[PDB]
Amino acid sequence: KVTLADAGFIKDLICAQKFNGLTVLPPLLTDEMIAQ
Amino acid sequence: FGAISSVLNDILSRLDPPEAEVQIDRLITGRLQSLQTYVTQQLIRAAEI
Amino acid sequence: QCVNLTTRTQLPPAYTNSFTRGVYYPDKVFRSSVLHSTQDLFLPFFSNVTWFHAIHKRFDNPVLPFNDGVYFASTEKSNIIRGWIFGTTLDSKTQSLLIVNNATNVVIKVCEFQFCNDPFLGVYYHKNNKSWMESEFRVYSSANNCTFEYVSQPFLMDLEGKQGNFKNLREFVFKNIDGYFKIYSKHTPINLVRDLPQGFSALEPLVDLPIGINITRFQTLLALSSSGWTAGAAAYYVGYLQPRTFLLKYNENGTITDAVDC
Amino acid sequence: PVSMTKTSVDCTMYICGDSTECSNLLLQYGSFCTQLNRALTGIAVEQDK
Amino acid sequence: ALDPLSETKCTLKSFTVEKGIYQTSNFRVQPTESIVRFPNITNLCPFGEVFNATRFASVYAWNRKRISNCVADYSVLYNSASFSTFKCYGVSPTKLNDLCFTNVYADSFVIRGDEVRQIAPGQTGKIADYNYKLPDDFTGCVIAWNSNNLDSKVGGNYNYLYRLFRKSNLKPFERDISTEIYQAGSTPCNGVEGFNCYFPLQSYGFQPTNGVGYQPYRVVVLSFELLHAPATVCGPKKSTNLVKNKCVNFNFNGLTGTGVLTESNKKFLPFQQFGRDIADTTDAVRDPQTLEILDITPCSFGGVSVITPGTNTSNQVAVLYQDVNCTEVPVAT
Amino acid sequence: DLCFTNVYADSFVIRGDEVRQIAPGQTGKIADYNYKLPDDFTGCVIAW
Repeated sequence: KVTLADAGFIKDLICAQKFNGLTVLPPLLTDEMIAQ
Repeated sequence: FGAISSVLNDILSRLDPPEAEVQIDRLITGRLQSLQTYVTQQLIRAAEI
Repeated sequence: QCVNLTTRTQLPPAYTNSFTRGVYYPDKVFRSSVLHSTQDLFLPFFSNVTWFHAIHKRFDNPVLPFNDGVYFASTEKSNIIRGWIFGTTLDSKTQSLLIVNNATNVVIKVCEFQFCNDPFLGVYYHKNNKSWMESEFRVYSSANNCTFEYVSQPFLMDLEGKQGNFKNLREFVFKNIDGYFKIYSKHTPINLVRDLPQGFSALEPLVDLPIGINITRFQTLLALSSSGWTAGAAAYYVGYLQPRTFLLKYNENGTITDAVDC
Repeated sequence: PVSMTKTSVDCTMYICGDSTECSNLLLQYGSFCTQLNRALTGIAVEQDK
Repeated sequence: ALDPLSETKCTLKSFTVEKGIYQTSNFRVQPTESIVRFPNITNLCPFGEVFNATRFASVYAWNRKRISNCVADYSVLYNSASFSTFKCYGVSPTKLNDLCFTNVYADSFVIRGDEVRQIAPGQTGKIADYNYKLPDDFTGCVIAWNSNNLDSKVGGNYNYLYRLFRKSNLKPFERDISTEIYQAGSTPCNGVEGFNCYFPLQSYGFQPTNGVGYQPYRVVVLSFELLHAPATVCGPKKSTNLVKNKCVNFNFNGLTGTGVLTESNKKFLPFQQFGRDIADTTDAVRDPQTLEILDITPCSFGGVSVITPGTNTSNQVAVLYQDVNCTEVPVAT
Repeated sequence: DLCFTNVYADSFVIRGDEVRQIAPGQTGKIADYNYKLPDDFTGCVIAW
C-alpha cells in the first residue's frame, strides 16, 4: 500500500538530490529482522 | 539572494577576487540560512516521531 | 504608385475566442519532465481575439495598434498572406520595418519608407498558362534612409489552390523588447472551416532582429484593372499579450505539453 | 509511525560546492557546520533507537 | 592527514577516542586534466573600424555597430596606453580574454571632457537625462579618450551638437532625432521661434586652445551579454581533444565545471544549447565543434566513517566508504 | 597612539596620473609590471 519515495539505492530526482551532498543512510534493522 | 547569479562557478569565471568575494558572501549567507531552517524543522519533527 | 481600391462589402468586425493558444518557449534552455513557473508576456486563455476575413467583396487590411506584442494567426489556403508592416507614424519621419514574403524572396527591410492609403501585393489570375504570376507591388514610392537590409535565398512558392476548407495554419508571435524584434512561429496542417481550432501547441523561437525602433502601429498585406478582382479565401486573427504568470509542463522530450494560466 | 528516514547533509558540498575560494571564505564563520552535522547525526542515531 | 585514526583524533579535538564509529571528512575523486572546447572561428574583429574611425557622430545621434562572428582580443585593447579611462562593469578586464559572447555592441560618440562621469549607470546629469542613458544592470565596458588634435579646429568644429532641453527623461538604449522647438515658457509656441522658444540642440565650443574639461573626448561603449544563447564572439583560446568517461575539468564556451562527460540519450531541439537541473546546474551540453549532446555527471564522492575500538585497547581501525562500490576505492581526497 | 613591529618605507617616482593605480586590488600598467600591493594591505600611501 505505501508508495516509498527517496529510496536511494546505488546506481532521477533522488540522484539530483544526491549530487548536491544529500545522502540517505540505511537503517540498522533490515526489513526481514523486523519481521522475525 | 541579491548577487548576480545563482551559479557559483559563473561568479568565479567572470570576476577577479576582490569584488567576487562580496557576491560569494551573499550566496553563503543565504544558503547557510536555508540549512539552519531545515535543521530546526527536522529537530521538531524528530521530537514528534 | 498605389491604387485606391474600394470594391468590397462592408461588415462589422467579428470576435472569436482564443481557447488554448499563444504559448511559446520563453528561453533557449532545455528542460525535461518538470513543472516550471515563469512570468512573461503571454496571450491569456479564453480571451477575445479580433477576426478579419477575406472571401470572394471582402478585403480588410486596416491600421491596428501595437501594444506589448501581438499574437498573429493565419488560417489559409493558397498562401495569400505575405506581408508585414511595422512602424509608429508611417509617413517618412521614422524608419519602418517590413517583411515581404513574396513569390521570389523573403525581403526584410528597415527603411525610411513612404506609404499611402492602400498598400498591397497582387498577382494575376491563371492567364491561360496554368499559373498565377506576380504583377502588383504597390506598397511604397520612396525610401530615403535604410540601415538594415536582408534578402534571403531565392525560391518559388505555389500560387494556386482551390479548397473550401483551409489547411495551412500559421501561428506567429511578434514582440519588441529593449530594441529587439522577436519572431516566434509554428506551422500546422488542419481541417477547419470558419474559425480557430481548439487545441494546444507551443511556439519555437525563430528569429531575433537587432532593430532598435519604436513600433506602435502595424498593418498586414494581402495578395489580390484599377478595380475588379477576386479575393482568395483567407482568415487571420489578432490578439494581444499581457504580463501574466504561467505554469508550464515539460515532458521527457522537452516538449511543452500543457500550461496553466495563473 | 515509529521512525523516519535517516538523512545526512554535508555543508561544504552544499554551500560552497566544489570550490576552494568559497571554502576559505566559509572558514570565517566559525563552527556552524560541525554543529549541523552533530544535530543531524543525533537524529539519525535516535531513529534506530 | 596521516592515518584515519589520527584524522578522527583531529576532528574530535582529543587524544583519547572511545569505542564506536565516527563520521569523518568526505572523499572526492580528483579530476585528471582539462578540456577546452571553443568554436572554429578564425577572423579577427573590426576594431580599427571603431577606434581609428574618421568621423564620430554627435552624442544625441550616437552610432551603434554590431560586432559578430569574429575572434576578439581584449589584451591588445587593454594594454594600449592611449585610453584615458577604461572601466568594465559586469566583468573584470582580465577575464575578457577567455569568455565567449553571443554578440557585441559598439556605441560611439563624442562628449565634453567633464561629462564622462555621467556615463555610468545610476548617475544623473545633462547627457544622462537628455542624450544617452545606460541601464542599471549594465554588463560591458566604457572606454574614453580625448581627441583634441584630430577634430577640434581653431575655427571651431561646431558640428558637434547636443540636445539641451527635453520633454521628459528617456528610457535606456533609445535615441531621438527631431527639429521640434521647445516651449520653456507658459505660452505655446508656433512658427519657428519666439520669446523663450528654444531650439533644443546646441553645439559645443570645441576650439583647441580651450582648457581641459571643455575638450572633445571620443567615447565607445561595449555592451555584450552573457551566456544565454549560442555563442559567436570568443577569445583566443585553442580547443583540445575530447575525453569521455574521465573526471575532467571542462570549459565549454566559458561555462566552467568539473565532471564526467558521457554520450547522452537526450534529444535536443535545434534551438537549444544547454540543459539545467532543478537546482540550476547544467547537466547536458552541446559540443560547439561537433554538434553532439553530452551528459555531465559529477564525480564520485561519499562520506568516510572510521570504526574503532577504544584507544585504551588498541590502535587499529577499519574504514567504511558509504554507498560506493569497492572498486572505486583503489583508484584514488 | 599605536605601536608597531617595524615600519617599511617604499620610495619611487611615477607619472602624475598613475597615482590612482597604486591602491591594492586595482590593476593597470604600474600595478602589473612594476609594483603590486597585497589585498590585505595596512599602512598609508603618500604622494606629491
